[PDB]
Amino acid sequence: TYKYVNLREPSMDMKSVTDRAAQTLLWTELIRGLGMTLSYLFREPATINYPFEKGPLSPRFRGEHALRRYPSGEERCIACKLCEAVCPAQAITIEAEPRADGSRRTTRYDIDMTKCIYCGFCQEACPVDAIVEGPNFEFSTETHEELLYNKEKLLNNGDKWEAEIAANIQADYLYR
Amino acid sequence: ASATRLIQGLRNWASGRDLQAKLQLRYQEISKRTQPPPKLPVGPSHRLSNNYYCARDGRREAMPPSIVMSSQSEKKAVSPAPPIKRWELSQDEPYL
Amino acid sequence: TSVKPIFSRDMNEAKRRVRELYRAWYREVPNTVHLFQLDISVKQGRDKVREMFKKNAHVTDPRVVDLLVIKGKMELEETINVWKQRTHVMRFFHETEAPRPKDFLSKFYVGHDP
Amino acid sequence: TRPTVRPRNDVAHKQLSAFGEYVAEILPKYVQQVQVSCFSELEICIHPDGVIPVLTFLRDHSNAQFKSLADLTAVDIPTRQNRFEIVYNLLSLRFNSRIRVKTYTDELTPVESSVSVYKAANWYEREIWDMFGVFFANHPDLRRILTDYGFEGHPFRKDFPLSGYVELRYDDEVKRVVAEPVELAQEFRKFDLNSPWEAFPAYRQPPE
Amino acid sequence: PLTLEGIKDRVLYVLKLYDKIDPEKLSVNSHFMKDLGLDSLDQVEIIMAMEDEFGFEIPDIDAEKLMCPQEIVDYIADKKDV
Amino acid sequence: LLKKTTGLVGLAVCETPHERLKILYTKILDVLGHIPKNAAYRKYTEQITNEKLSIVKAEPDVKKLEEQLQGGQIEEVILQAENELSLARKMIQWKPWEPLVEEPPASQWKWPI
Ligand code: SF4
Ligand code: SF4
Repeated sequence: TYKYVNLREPSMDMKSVTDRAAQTLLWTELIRGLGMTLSYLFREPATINYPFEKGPLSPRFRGEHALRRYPSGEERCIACKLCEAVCPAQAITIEAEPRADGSRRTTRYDIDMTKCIYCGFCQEACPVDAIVEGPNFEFSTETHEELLYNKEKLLNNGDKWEAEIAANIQADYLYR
Repeated sequence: ASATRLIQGLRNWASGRDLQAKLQLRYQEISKRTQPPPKLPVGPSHRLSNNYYCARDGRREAMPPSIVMSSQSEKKAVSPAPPIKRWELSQDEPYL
Repeated sequence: TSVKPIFSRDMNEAKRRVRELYRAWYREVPNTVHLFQLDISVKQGRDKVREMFKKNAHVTDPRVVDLLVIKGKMELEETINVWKQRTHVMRFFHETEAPRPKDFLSKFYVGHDP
Repeated sequence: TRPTVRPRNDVAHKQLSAFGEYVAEILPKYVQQVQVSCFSELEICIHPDGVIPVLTFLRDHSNAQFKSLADLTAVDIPTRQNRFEIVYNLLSLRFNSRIRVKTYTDELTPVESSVSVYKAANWYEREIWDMFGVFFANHPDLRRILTDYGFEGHPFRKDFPLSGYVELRYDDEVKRVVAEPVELAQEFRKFDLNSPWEAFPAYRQPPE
Repeated sequence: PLTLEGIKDRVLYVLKLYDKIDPEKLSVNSHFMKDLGLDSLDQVEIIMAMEDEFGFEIPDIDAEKLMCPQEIVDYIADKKDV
Repeated sequence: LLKKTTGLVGLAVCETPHERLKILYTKILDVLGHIPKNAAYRKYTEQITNEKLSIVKAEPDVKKLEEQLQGGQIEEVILQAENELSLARKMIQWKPWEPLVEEPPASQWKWPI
């Protein structure tokens, strides 16, 4: 249940001593290393052609956040504040009131994406699949406050990415 | 995979290993990106009877630490456990 | 009320350690102004040392001033050896901070703090 | 209670209880409590004058051989008058066991440094100084190890706030990173999460 | 170290280089604490100025007992031949 | 048989482990006689030292001495005998068989608070 790395006493007969002296004087392991580097010279490189090729992702991927809707246009978030209760960065800020038809909806739904640790606890805490974390990772900004998302940005991300978000949830909801 | 047999033989010679049997680039041998839907199993507490929670309550069988000595014969000297058994050398590959 | 001491048995040994620490800082201040190339004068840094020592001038417990001498030696050791940068040395001189309102009336004007 | 309950290790519980009796009767000058947890961990609670005898005994005794200092830790408990709880996690490689040695101090009483017993302790108790303010007497190089060089206070004390008292920014006027009093654009929202109902009746403290 | 009057004049020269002490009230028997009105740290840096002038390290037990310029010149004499 | 290495780095191979262990065990007992008889450290360490000394005297082999001293290599058994001797010389100075120096405060080891 254990093995000894580097507990080999070398053979001291003239054959092995001449082997090690030929290794010293004729640089045999150095030519071995040159041969291994030369072997990688003639391989096809592992380089993908970004942006025209994309790295492989799964339907579980945790990228940009989005607020979703039912298949009626009604937004799924019913202001229950589980996602900011579980948010380990406290990146989520929610206010709420009954809207004009008496429905429990949010007035504020902020996610500071620069506090956010992208761990998907909000999408697993959400009882109505409202907040999800979409597949978008190509959303670098040029200013810090463009990453301080309010509810309108998250609803636009939901409307923007729903055709993909719904298919990824369709692929992964039986594991959840 | 698309390497010609001359470059493939040169590459196998300079590495010293057969490199086509173990390629580090992935091809059609990997799993399909579209999978059938699973049917996941449930745990052993998914029962309709003999399943009272107080008979499987893990958090409530934790007890406070038993105070052995407190400040409020020819008994054998003890160790914290028996001494650790000496490890046996590997039968698989000892490097001996 | 029988406590284990740190270094000083009573306040006279404690003031001896305060006094030696002050001597060490007073010797060090020209070197600190030179090699950190501070924009202060040596008299100004020495006034800051005297201000930091007069800040703790109310303490009557030997263990507390033993710890004050220990932390002052740690500050000195971080300043002699160049472990602090120029910014850490100039953080004693609150230069970018606005002057706080002192009397009742200006504190009333700006806000709710007492 | 088979599939979901952690199975109790009765053999190790009995062995660690017997070894706790052993340590308590070899060193009754310092040992105050000995307790074995339900998940079979042995704590020795000692008086702080016996940091060097108890740790040197556990390091050098033929039935201990706790040659490895795993971890050294303070815990701040502000309701106790000796608020700092200095925890020694020792590892025996000979007997394949672990022991916890615990002692106490307040802000002003020093604990004797244990670098003469374990050279591992050199940075650990220096971290305890940096984070809690527990001075370790007769330490080789006791100073800060983790906080910034001009840092005031000890951050892992529980009366120290989460964001501290000062914050940094670059200031272009003085060409220098400066320290200014801390102001949050969003305050850390404190959540009172504790349930008003008792969870563990076995841990119920008796009333006054 | 050569003459005692030169040592006392040089002690008074160090004390008149020190800015907080009034040179009018600065005499040989002028007490630092209760006459000149000095903090203890003022006396500590006075002793350090004396060490800078006369080139020998005055310890702590015998610098606390230096409360007038005459005590300073008596201590500098007693640590020398003169 | 001349063990070539102990495997532990810095642990030199002892040429005569039996005589070294006999000297160390009798020296532990000589030092340990200076402790009072009611001290449990004296009784426990005399007990395990007499057991180890009986095992050392009763086995001429070194490998079987390793398997029944049950303490790893024989050179680290020698090292632990040295550590026990140094510990006993420190325990004479500490006198830890004395009564408890101080009771703790009343809720010092009470968890949770
Ligand atoms: S992914 Fe995590 S850190 Fe980000 S908003 Fe959701 S819960 Fe908060
Ligand atoms: S957990 Fe879901 S429904 Fe609840 S407040 Fe958050 S996004 Fe809205």
